[PDB]
Amino acid sequence: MHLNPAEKEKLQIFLASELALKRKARGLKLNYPEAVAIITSFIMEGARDGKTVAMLMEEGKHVLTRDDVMEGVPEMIDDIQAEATFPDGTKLVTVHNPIS
Amino acid sequence: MHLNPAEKEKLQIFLASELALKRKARGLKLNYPEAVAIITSFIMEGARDGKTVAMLMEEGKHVLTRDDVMEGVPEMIDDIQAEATFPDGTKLVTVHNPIS
Amino acid sequence: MHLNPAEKEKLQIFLASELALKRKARGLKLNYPEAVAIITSFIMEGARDGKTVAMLMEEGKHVLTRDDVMEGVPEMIDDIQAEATFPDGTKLVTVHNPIS
Amino acid sequence: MKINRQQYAESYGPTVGDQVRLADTDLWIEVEKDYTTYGDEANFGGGKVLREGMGENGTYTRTENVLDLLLTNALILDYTGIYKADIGVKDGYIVGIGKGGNPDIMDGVTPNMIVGTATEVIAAEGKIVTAGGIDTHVHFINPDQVDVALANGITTLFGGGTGPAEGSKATTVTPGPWNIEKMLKSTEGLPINVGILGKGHGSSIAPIMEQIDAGAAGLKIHEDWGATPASIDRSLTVADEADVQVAIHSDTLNEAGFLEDTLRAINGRVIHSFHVEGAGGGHAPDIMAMAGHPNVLPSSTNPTRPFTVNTIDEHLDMLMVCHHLKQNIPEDVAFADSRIRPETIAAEDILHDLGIISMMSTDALAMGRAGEMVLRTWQTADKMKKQRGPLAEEKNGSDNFRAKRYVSKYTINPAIAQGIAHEVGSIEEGKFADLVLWEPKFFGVKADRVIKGGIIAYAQIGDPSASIPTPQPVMGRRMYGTVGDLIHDTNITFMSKSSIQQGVPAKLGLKRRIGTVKNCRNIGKKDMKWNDVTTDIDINPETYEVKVDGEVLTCEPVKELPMAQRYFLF
Amino acid sequence: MKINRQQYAESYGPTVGDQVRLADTDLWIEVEKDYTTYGDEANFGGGKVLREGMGENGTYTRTENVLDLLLTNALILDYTGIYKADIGVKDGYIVGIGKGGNPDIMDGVTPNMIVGTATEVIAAEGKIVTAGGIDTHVHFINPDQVDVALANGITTLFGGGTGPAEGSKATTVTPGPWNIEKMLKSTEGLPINVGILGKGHGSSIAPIMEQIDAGAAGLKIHEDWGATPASIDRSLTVADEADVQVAIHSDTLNEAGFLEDTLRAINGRVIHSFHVEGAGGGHAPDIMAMAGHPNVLPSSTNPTRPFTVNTIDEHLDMLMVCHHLKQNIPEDVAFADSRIRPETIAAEDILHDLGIISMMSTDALAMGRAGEMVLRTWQTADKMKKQRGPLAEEKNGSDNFRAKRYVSKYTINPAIAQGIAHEVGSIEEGKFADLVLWEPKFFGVKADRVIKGGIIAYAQIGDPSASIPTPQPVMGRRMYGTVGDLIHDTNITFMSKSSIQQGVPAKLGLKRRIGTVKNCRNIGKKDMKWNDVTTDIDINPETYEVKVDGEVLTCEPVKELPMAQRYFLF
Amino acid sequence: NYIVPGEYRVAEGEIEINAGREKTTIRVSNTGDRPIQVGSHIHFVEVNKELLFDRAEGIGRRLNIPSGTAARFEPGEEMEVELTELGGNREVFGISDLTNGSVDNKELILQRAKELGYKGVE
Ligand SMILES: [Ag+]
Ligand SMILES: [Ag+]
Ligand SMILES: [Ag+]
Ligand SMILES: [Ag+]
Ligand code: NI
Ligand code: NI
Ligand code: NI
Ligand code: NI
Ligand SMILES: [O]
Ligand SMILES: [O]
Repeated sequence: MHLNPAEKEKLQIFLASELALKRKARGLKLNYPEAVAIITSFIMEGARDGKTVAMLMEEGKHVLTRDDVMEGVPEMIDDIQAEATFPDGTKLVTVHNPIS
Repeated sequence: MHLNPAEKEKLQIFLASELALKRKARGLKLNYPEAVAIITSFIMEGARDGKTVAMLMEEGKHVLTRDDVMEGVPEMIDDIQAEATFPDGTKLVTVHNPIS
Repeated sequence: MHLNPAEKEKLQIFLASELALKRKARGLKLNYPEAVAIITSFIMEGARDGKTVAMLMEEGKHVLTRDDVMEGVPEMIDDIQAEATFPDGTKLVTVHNPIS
Repeated sequence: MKINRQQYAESYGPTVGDQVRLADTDLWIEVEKDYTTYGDEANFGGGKVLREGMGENGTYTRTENVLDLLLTNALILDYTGIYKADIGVKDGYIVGIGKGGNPDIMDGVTPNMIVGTATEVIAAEGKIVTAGGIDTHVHFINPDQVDVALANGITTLFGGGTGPAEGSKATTVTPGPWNIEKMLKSTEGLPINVGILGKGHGSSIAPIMEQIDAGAAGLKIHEDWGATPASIDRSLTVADEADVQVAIHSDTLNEAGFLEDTLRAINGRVIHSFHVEGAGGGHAPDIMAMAGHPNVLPSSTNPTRPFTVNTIDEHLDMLMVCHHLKQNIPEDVAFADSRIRPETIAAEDILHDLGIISMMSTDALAMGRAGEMVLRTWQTADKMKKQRGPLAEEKNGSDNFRAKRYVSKYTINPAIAQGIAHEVGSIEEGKFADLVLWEPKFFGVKADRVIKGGIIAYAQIGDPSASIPTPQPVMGRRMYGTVGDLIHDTNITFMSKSSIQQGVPAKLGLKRRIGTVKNCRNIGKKDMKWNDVTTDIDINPETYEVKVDGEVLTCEPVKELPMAQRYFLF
Repeated sequence: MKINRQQYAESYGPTVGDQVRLADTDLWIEVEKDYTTYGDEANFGGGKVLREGMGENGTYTRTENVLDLLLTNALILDYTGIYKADIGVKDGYIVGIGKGGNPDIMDGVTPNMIVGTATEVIAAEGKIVTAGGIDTHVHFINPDQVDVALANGITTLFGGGTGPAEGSKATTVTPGPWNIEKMLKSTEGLPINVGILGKGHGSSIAPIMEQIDAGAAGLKIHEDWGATPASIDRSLTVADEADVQVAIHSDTLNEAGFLEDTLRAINGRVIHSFHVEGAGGGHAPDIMAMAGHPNVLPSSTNPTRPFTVNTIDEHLDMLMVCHHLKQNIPEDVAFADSRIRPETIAAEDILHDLGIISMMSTDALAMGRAGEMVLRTWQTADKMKKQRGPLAEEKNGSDNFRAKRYVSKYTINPAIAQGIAHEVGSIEEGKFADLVLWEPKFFGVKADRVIKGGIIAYAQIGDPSASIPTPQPVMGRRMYGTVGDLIHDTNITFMSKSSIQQGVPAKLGLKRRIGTVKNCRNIGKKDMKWNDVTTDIDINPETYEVKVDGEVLTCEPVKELPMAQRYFLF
Repeated sequence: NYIVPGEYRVAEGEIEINAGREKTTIRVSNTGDRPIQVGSHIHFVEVNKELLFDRAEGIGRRLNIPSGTAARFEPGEEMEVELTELGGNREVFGISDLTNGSVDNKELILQRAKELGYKGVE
């Protein structure tokens, strides 16, 4: 596979996202690391799909809403940042104030 | 996400549980580490659901039965121990003789 | 669970395979590490099912075809090698030219 | 020109009168004073103040009142105060708490806090800065325990063990000269401060003392080695000669004595009473009465902290697993019921709030959680505010009094008890620069950056392949202070005066900073900052009810805690 | 008062006559004798025996017959016996096997096994304790291989390599003075015992000998460097002068000779024959006949161990991948068919059972599995019991004879072959305290705790953030023996007498314990414990059938093994 | 032929503890209000001062119970226990500091026990 350090680390984010999505599916309000994991994995999978940085900056603000997460979680997340391989190489996505 | 060491380790248990559940779904009798992984993840997800230590001590004895696992696996597992964040903080669950 | 080093590493392959299968299910042509991950996990899960080395040497050549993967990926993969616990202990499987 | 107080606090962190919530608790800290000169605040970055000829001095060499490191705009939370200051570090020590920058152009610059060519900058604006935590009940069982401790703001581990040997799995003991030498060598590789306890057991002086001479920093008396009158007496005779602390886990079984017998053997000599509530060990059921005595420095371990609805069910089973108890041996059930007591666990919350139990600790991997001393201190303070109300001593609607009483329990008080508060345990000039930055939202839950001897050792930081360090995944990671030889200069091995005088560091080739244990025979309960109360604690032998000043101490267990499911992935 | 034998065995581990199943095999070991005094058994914990004035002596200083460590109630499985004893360790060595405790009050205490203030305790009741495994066929290719080895109870790695260079990926060779010096320095960081082999190739003495003087512990003759009569002869001339062992992988291709030519070059001198069955390398098809000769110390590598239904399909393809063979080059197909032979692999199982092949080894990362030497030894013994029945030598329905014959193959015999059995390879007084604790359920599969030089180096242990160490996830982890400078005192670098006499350790700054290689030119097959059989092995050149004493050696391959899918996650 | 991995097949018979040593039965009363549990290997004369028994009968002896087990006395409980003889050198040091030498010095042990209020020095 020839995994480099970042590929090995970022597998962990997908896993945490899968765990969080299962918790959301059985009706839990998600906590801080769950919410971050879901939005981060969304961004990285979006890059893999070949979306633009601009599309993901918009979409990332609509993955979770305040009624998906615990009290205070929206206000704990100022932004979510992720680097992924787009068709045009690695780029940084920042989603600002992802949850209101 | 601000993952601490235990959060990073315990992601591995959920993963091993997901692997074991797929093996059980295609009709395999589960082995020792599979059985431990399934019951451990059950306990940690139970804590996350907000069950009590007392509920999980009972439920953990009914997650797998001897007809789910290989010969000798029931007798190899004296107990399964897991620490997870309950609504009232980290607590230890021990499930005694989980498989008969 | 008593995980040894190889058990801890090989959980990563199953995870990468789960990620790749989700990417294939939403209609992406798979890349090099995705393709390797899917075929590797197939082999390790085959061993767990109790297939022979001979069965997996055959089956591994039909898990993915060239229309499942990006241009050049078939020609990048000369072979895929995996060691797993068969009913008769650890054995090496090599799948030669898995994708045409 | 004027700035409103919301914009001021956003830019520079809070100032006098402003309050900050501690994580998701109900606890509010208030800035008591500020060392700044409004308009001359120090800050670092593009077009900011710490630039050559401006807030950075371009003239002075490092020796000429210049800092190696300035933490700008820190909100300090310490037994000494809750206040706003710059923190200056040089040669790995805190040299200045006040106002940093350039006396060329700035008013109010503390004379030894010049920012110069030699100065690194950490932005602490909007952070809470505390001393590193001092955990005095550590079992050395699994080296993976050190990162767990760093991630919750612990910088000093005092205790014992050789790894997952049964002696070490039950007791904070590194026994004998050879085990002590081997673990001092192991310590060279641990990125945290360390002090090692010997076995506080024997009927002759020499077998006990030779552990102090070999490099132990103190002793542990444990019932699993025989917490007898003789082992107590010989240990304290050694400690009085050697100037080191003794910790005790007393005879739960009352085999050779009751509590009054253990107090008679102690004979008024100073001792640290571990897990004084007694679920973690000690004379059944009345060990917690130790905490009323003037010669006792009392700590709790953390699993009873605080009293929750799952505590008793969890502890009864934990003790069954730990002790290999059988539910069908009546003597095992009676033992467990005599040791795990809601009456003493509920009273333990209130004794903390009253300043009668002076210290927290973990009991890491023996009967306690390596990364939850700081976490459970604040959960206890928050529960007590909800159930008992603001303390009478509070003003301005702040929890400053309670915040100083509780921060003392895991910083200065363990340091004083161990004879190491000359080096560590508080943010004071002249002490080692062990400092923890916290985002208020994560306060007491997950440390932002842990500074060890003036270099970052541990940080919550993200993708190492990224353009910037904040992208996912953000996790606890070892930093450059842990790497190569820098692990030696940023960490302290605490040792007895005699082992130091006898040249043990050179004999064993230790490269770590060597700290001297001293001044821990001359102290008592009165020396425990904000936690100095002596009183007659009565524990009813039939009902286990606890009374202080004729009043039963009781509170309810809580169903929920802050600093819990909002933060943790498991 | 009397205890029934079920309750006795539950409390203290088994005693005389009691049997224990090895993992999920059909193999039973029986306790042959017990050093205890019934009622005075040593044990550690709350209200237990090893307490001051009781089973712990409170009088004696460490030098006065006191242990640094007691393993209580161990079931020893060793070439020397299968028996119950306490094991006492001091200064990193086994000093006493017998009965530990306090001569004040206990009968039958071994005089140098006092439990004192200085003594740590490991509970071995209900555990099997063996010597650490001695793997003499190690390729140093990937440092991740060391934990793999520790997790299956291996404590010594003898072999060669510089990492994943092609020379090292094929041969156990660290070539020349500079590569040897670099790998001796690398070794300072590996938490396992190590000895390094030089290249056993040349036609002049000096290029070979200078590797011994540089710090090599032996030589490897490999066909990939030219396993010619000259390279064989010069290597053995060097070895006879230097007192080090030579390992050989012979000329599979028969290019410069057949087996009789290789034996003539050896000329009756002692040699270790690697992978003697020949799938791993050697004269096609008859290399395994080496194992009948008195001057040959014969080992198997592990992938042929034992003969299973997937063995041949796996090996034919493994050799294709390893050698880059093409299925459409008839010479490649002929080579593969001449080298991978069910006839010699089936015979190899029986030659092990008969004590004609003396040793196991891995061939780690070149053609063998770093963590499966111990695992496959017991799988072979179990297969042989099922197919051949109890050996004639057995009594009481136990497999003790077979268990001593097979445990010798990976403990004492490789140590004797390498000239290192004065230090390692068995549980005997005076030897280095390399000890592996096994739960019987996990015996030979996953080690509980690996002790290196009297300190735990590796353990199956759980959550480092937990109250106790047993919660999930339980996995193999490095312990304090691996950390800081303690990695130096708990591990041995084995070196030639000449490199030691010439001061190589001081020249290179080696801090590890230095072990001397000696007494490996004066030995033969007769010196291989329980595996000392010499015989005429005939291998038919047309059919590849193996005969000993006129009888064809054949057995069937098995479809299933124990110590396999019940235990492993992959 | 069900396989329990690592199971025991223990031999027939029983293990006699402390074989060939004199046994003595005595009555012991916990006069205190807190539970007292006594281990197998504590010199019996040196137990908690609030246990009332004939102290002379505890000299040179310990509980005749399996190694590592204990006798429990609830508050106010009186019961019989069986003692066996100490072995080895029959010396005791430390614990309650009543012996610090041979167990043969009965008068000296009892004089110290009495002076310190160990109940039942007759
Ligand atoms: Ag405990
Ligand atoms: Ag316990
Ligand atoms: Ag090969
Ligand atoms: Ag090859
Ligand atoms: Ni304790
Ligand atoms: Ni403890
Ligand atoms: Ni070879
Ligand atoms: Ni090899
Ligand atoms: O403890
Ligand atoms: O090999």
